[PDB]
Amino acid sequence: KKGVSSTKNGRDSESKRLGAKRADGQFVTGGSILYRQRGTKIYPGENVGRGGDDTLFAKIDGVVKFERKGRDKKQVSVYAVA
Amino acid sequence: ACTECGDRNYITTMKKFCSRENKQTLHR
Amino acid sequence: MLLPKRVKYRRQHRPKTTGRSKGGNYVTFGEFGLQATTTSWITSRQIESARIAMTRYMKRGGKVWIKIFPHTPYTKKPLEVRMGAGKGAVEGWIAVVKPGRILFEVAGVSEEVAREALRLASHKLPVKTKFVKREELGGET
RNA sequence: UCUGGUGACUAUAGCAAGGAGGUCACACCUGUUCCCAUGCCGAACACAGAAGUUAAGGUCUUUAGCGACGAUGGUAGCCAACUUACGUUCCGCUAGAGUAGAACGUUGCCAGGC
RNA sequence: GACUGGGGCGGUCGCCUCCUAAAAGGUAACGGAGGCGCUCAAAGGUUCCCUCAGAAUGGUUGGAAAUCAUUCAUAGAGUGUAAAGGCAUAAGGGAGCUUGACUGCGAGACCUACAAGUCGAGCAGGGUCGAAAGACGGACUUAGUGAUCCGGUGGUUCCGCA
RNA sequence: AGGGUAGCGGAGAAAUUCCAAUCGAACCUGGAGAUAGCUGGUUCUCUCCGAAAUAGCUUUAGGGCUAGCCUCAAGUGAUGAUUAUUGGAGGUAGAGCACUGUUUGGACGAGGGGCCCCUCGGGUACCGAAUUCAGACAAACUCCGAAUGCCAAUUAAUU
Ligand SMILES: [Mg+2]
Ligand SMILES: [Mg+2]
Ligand SMILES: [Mg+2]
Ligand SMILES: [Mg+2]
Ligand SMILES: [O]
Ligand SMILES: [O]
Ligand SMILES: [O]
Repeated sequence: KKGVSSTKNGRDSESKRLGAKRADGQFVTGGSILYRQRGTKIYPGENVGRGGDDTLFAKIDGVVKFERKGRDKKQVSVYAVA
Repeated sequence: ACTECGDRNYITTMKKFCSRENKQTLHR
Repeated sequence: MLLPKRVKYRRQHRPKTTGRSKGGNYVTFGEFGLQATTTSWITSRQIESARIAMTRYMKRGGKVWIKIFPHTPYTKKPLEVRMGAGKGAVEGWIAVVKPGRILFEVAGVSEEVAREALRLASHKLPVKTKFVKREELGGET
C-alpha cells in the first residue's frame, strides 16, 4: 500500500544549459561564446581560444563558420569581417 | 607567513610574489 | 507462471515496447514455418507449451526451431495496492511480435504433419497466423 | 613531369600480394676519440666516417582479395489535410538505412635538383 | 517541519553525471541506474622522450596469472576519484628544472526572477621552463559544498564626541 | 433554618463530577472595532482593450514575492511576424550489429571431465574460448540517419 517501502531513486533537477549559442552567418564580437561542450566535441581553428571547461570563443571580431576536418571531427573558425 | 612579514597563506590540511617590494620571496 | 527461457538481465526494469507495424523476416533455416499476422505480444510460457505440442505430434523426430527469444521483462506488482510508489517486481519475459515475424519453423517432414502441428500451435497463442512455404525471400544478395 | 623537401584535400589516397632499381636522392651501413647519450646496453639519441649493398626501409609498376566511397529506382518513417478509434486507412510534401550497379591502386600548390 | 495518489508508519529533503526528454536548449513523477560532503608539494607548471591492453609461441615463479621474448594488435587499455562526453602529436606513461596553486584588473558573451554561478582574449607589474617563437592566472571536462549578523587573529593613505 | 470556603480557585466515598439550568477551568464589565494566510457578503449605465492556472525560492504547496502573460501614457523607430533561398549545431523515428550486452541453429578442434580400455595413450554426452556461416534483440548499444522544429542572413515579397 502507500509508503511501503522503496527508493526513491530520482535526482531529477540537474541542469547546466549547454549547447550552441551562435550560428553561421552571424556577426559576432570579441570575447563572445559560440559553443559550449565538453572534451572536444568541436575543435577550434583560427581566431579562437578555448578554456578550462572546453568552451569556445572568438578572440577577435568576425563571422562564424564551422567546418569539417577528418570525416569525424569538426572545427569552428571565425574569419575576418570584411 | 612571509618575509615581507605579513600573513598570506593559501593552505589547509615557495619563491613567490608578495606585493610589498614587487619581489618574489619565501613565505616561508 | 513458468519462466524457463531467461538470461542475464543487465537490468531488471525497463519501459515497455508496444507494437505498431512491420513486415519481412522470411524463412532461412527450414522449409515450413508459421507467420504471426496480428495484434499481440507474447510471454515465454506460451512458447514452451507450443513446443511441447509441436514435439509430440511429430514423432520421427522432425526438426523444429524458434527464431525468437524473449529479451525483455514484464513487471507486475503486489496484489490490491494503491498506485504511486516505485515500479514493481518481475513477473514474466516478453518477445514482441509485430505482423511479419516467423516464430516457428520446421523441416524433415512432409507438407501435412507440419500444417497440423502448426494448427495445434496457433490455437495455443494469441495471434492469428498463416502457413507458409520456404520458396522465396525478398532478397538474395 | 624524373627524383627529393615542405604544404592543402572526406582513405577514391589506405591495407594484403607480387615484379624492378640504386656511389647523383635516401637508406642500410663501419666505428664510438671528441659533442653528447642510454633507468641495463652507442640498440635508441648523438658525433665522427663512407668499408661493403639494393636485402630491408623507402620509391615506381600491377592487381579490386580486405576496408572506405557509392548513385538511380522502389520500401519503412514522417510534416499538412480528410476520414476514422481502427495496434487505422486513403491523399499531398519530403526523403533514409540496408542493397545492387558502378567508382577506387589518389589529386593539386611552393622551392631546389632534373 | 513539507512532500505525501486521504492522512499516518516507512522513504526523501542540498549538489555532480546519465536515461525518460519527443534529432537546439528547457521539460515533472514516492520513475529508472551510480555517486559527492575529498585527494596531490606531486598526481601541479614547463621543456624533452615514449606508446598500451589483449593474442600467438619457447622458456624457473607455471589459474599458459608474475618478468622475458618477437609478431599481430586503430585504441578493445589507461585517464586520482561516479557516469556521460572526450584524448594517440597524446588530455595517458617516464626523465631534467622549478613551483603561474602570482599581484592588480577586465572589455565582451553565456546562465538566470533575484541572490549566486561560468568563461574570458587583452593591459601593466614582477617571474619559472625553454635556444627561440612561445607557454603558465591549478588539477581533460563538470560535484567535493554554507547568505547576512556576530565573535576572533594579523595588517593599515582611515575616523576617534574640545 | 442560620453560617463559611470562590475560579492561576473551592469542594469532591474521585465520575474530569458540582460551583444559579452551561465547565478539558463559571459570570459581567474593560483592554477590544483583539486576532483570521478561512468562509460569507460589496449598492446606477455605456464605451475601448483583454489574460492566466506556469518557472524558481518559500517550516511553502488552498497564501506570498519576483519573471512570465494584460492594460494605460510617454519614448525608440522598421528593428517584429509568415514564407522563399542558402548555410548550420544534434543524433529522435527508422535501420543496423562495427563497440556494449543479450540470442538461435550450424560449422566446429584447442581441448578437456568422468564411465571404461590400456596401467603410454585411446578418451567414448557436455563444453569454455579459439575461428566462422546465417538469422535476430535494445530508453541507459550505435558503422549510420530522415521528416518537422531551432539558430542567423548588410538577401527578396506581404504584413
Ligand atoms: Mg458527588
Ligand atoms: Mg470583531
Ligand atoms: Mg507581478
Ligand atoms: Mg527502434
Ligand atoms: O467585532
Ligand atoms: O472585528
Ligand atoms: O474580530
